[PDB]
Amino acid sequence: KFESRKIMVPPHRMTPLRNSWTKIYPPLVEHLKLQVRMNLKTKSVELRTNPKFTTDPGALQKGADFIKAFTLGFDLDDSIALLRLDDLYIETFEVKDVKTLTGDHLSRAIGRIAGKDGKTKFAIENATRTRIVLADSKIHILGGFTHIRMARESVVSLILGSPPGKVYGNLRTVASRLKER
Amino acid sequence: FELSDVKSSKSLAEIYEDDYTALSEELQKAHSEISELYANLV
Amino acid sequence: QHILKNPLVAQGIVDKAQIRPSDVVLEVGPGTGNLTVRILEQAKNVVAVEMDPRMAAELTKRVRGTPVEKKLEIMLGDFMKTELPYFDICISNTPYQISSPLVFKLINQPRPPRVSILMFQREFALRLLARPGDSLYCRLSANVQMWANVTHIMKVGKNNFRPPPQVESSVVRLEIKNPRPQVDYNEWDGLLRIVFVRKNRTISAGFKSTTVMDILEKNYKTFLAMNNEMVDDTKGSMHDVVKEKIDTVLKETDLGDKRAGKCDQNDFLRLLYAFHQVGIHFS
Amino acid sequence: VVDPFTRKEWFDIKAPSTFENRNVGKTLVNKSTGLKSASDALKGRVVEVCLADLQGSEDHSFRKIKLRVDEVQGKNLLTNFHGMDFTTDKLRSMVRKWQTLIEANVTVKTSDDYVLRIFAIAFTRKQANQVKRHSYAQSSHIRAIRKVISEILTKEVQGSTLAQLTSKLIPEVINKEIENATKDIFPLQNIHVRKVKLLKQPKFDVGALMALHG
Amino acid sequence: SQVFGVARIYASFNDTFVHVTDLSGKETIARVTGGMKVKADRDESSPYAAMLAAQDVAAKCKEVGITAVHVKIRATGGTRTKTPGPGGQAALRALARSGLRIGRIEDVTPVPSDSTRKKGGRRGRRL
RNA sequence: GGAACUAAUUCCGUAGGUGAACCUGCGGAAGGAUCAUUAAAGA
RNA sequence: GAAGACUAACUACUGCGAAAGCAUUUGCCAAGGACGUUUUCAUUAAUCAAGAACGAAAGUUAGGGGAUCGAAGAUGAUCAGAUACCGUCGUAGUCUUAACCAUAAACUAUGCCGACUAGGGAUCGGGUGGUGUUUUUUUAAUGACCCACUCGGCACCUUACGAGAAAU
Repeated sequence: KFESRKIMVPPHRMTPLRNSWTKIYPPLVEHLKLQVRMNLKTKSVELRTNPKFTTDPGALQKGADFIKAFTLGFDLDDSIALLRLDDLYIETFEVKDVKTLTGDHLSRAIGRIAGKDGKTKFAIENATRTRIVLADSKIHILGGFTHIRMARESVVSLILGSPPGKVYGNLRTVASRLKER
Repeated sequence: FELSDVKSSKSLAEIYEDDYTALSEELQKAHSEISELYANLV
Repeated sequence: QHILKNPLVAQGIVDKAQIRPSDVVLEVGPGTGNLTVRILEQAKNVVAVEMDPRMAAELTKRVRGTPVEKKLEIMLGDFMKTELPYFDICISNTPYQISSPLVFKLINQPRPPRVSILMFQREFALRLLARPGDSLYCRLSANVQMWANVTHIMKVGKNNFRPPPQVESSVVRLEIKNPRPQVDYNEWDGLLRIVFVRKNRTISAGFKSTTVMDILEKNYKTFLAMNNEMVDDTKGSMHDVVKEKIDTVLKETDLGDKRAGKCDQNDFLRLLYAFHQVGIHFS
Repeated sequence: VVDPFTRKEWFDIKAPSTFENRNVGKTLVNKSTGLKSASDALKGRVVEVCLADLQGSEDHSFRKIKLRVDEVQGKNLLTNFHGMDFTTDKLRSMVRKWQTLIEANVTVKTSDDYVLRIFAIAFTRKQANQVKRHSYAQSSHIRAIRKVISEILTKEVQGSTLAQLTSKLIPEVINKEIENATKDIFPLQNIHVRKVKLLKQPKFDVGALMALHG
Repeated sequence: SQVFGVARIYASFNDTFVHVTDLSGKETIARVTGGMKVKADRDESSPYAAMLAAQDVAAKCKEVGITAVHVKIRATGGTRTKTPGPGGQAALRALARSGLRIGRIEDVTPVPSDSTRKKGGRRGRRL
């Protein structure tokens, strides 16, 4: 009565996760009771569920989601949050999705999301209680659905070339109208 | 209320716990310091 | 809502209106009542049409207790949806966006106002008065122009506002043609609309569009159903037979290679007659 | 007031003789009725099963196979080869940055005159001591690699009857002869068949299909 | 061990499709979506609804003769978003914990060797 | 109508426009505020 | 299954072109720079009024094409606001042939040819040198890689015995 889910691990995010590995697998195997094998040669994490030691069928699915969250370049603490809270989901989109940008136009666009010293990127997460990853052309979001929808609109407003200030306005508008509720 | 650009030390799991769990926890400790100082002044 | 920071300008608009002491003046968009108070002293009645209830209340307050208060009537709401009374002359200072519907409401008003003095944008106003042989010249120009003659009266720089607008502003005068020429408005507009969609592209190019051929055929088939005239069997698509009929009309009248951008009112009247006489209508 | 499930008859699907497990899956039809029957529907269906489910072994996690149904015999419907794919997730991981990708393909015939177009992909690998990260070949390199791959593929397709190519692909001998003739041009890593499709099969021949099944 | 079918989850925004078929695909077995289990238009995609549709689908799934299932999750695709909708992972999470033993799940969103002009124009769409 | 009773971001080129205090499509420019991580053929 | 457009990811402002510009692949056609060069000619050259070749998007003439997006036009509702002023239909157009126009912040917002003045590590192309590495077969030959050098590229770093109002 087993179950086997196998997730590929990206090479760029492979080193940080392997280094924290010792902090990584214990909350799974010990707090959730699960089997976490790791094939270094194939760079693939293997999550197996034992019927005798697994109380919840959903926990095996939850473990795969936690590994993927860290896979997407999120923090270990953020990955831990996915196991703890169900309402937390990840959204990924391509800048080319919202507005076809070439070369430097794309580059600068990314900066408008990050901002000087991350200031533009950090403000959206705090006012939307979320976690964002700015990969290449991919942007990832992590958090509650209602939180992510507001965060996605703010990120899209940036990627459309709207000035950061305007986005701050919309941001404190939304964060106010939601933290109020 | 003004949003803070500086990264929140509390994690997403941690912020939810605070919501899951006087006027304010920081403001009362401001009020408690400042009355201990005033009685020293008097 | 912007205000005229130029107090020595309203006087020129009032002069160009050529007020008689017996006149009923329609003022559309009175704003804070800067022109209204001056109009009231020179005319028999001022019918002021204002959308904003706040501005209407302030306007009542401004004339309150003055000897000319009783000669002001304030009509509240959207002027487009307003049944307008008789008026001898009109002054306008309403938002530019309405200006486009508003002109054709004034032109089609039953008994047209003898004269009107209106504040539009620099581009709109230039279109209203544009003549054939001009790049601006278009449907608006010719639609407005057949019904009445329009004169461009002064240029108004943006700095004469508080706050100032981005585009430059002017004042064009419109006098309704009396009596207006006996041509159906829908028929005149339909022929004019097809040619302009591309002024530079010849008439024969404008009438070779699929949609245009379909329209003109359907209307010719309607005319022939009305008069009991038989249509010979079309070898294939009807639009191909109507193509020959449209091309014969354009060749007969000398219009195949002519363009809307350089055609006058008499040119359009002649072309419309040539299609109508052959049983082809644009309405 | 009907219910579709309580009318159809369950059927059994059997994989080709040259496979680790003959058993594959079950399907729903519609009672063989006078006028429109269960016999006609089963013949044209195909099934995509990952050969790791079909070989057991996991060193085969990618690589998907098309099994088409051709003949049927009472609760027992057989299948033959209909193509091979890769997996989308495996393909995405292989396309790493700062390396040349190389693809080549040929349309070619077999013995039992199926006609097919087979694919092939490979990437330039870094020399295990190399200071420079990009490790990009030289177009002249690329041109030559494809011509040799193209050379090797046409040799395998003509030699293989159809089923033999099947027996040829599974242990991936193709993948290695490539690397062998190649390593004299430029390094290269991965190197797989990647995808093969069928586009012109001969004629039924009920006799040949029975021979594959055991 | 089990009887295998195919799960196949299309999760776009503004709605999430779950529906299981025979392993060949030709003959299906029960569908139901997120638009079906709430009425509000605006709430057609949300995980809450997908969970409800995962529940219904699980019922009929085991009501016929299916006990297990492989899933093929999928976004809109084409010249569209390319990213997984909200209620697709939530539609799989609610389907995973239902007894139906799973096995091997890949992504199948249609991705072009790019082209056909995207919609929206130079200005672009959603804001 | 009468008479009782109760109740109480900026810009360029180009093209077009009838809800044009100007806007919109196509292509450009910046004369517009880069945080974070980054050897994993780490055979 | 059809139609037309496009060439995602790899992608690198690198790499190529006089510039506009050029990104699936293969075939053909002619072209080019750099390098190598104990080859050849021997001043044939530099820069250029006049004159001429090419030239992004839109736009124009005449055919074709007309999937998409979509100036014009017509519409949606217009609520408290507009922090989150768009949505729909869609003509021309967008693509192609033959011809026009003939200008862009056509920008490094910096004539051309040559010659001198200062340091460093990367990289693209070419060539030279090595009892360098790796590929095995029986050593080679190849190839890819490493080190030193040298022409010619696209760039960055640090600075001055230099320049500037200062960024540089």
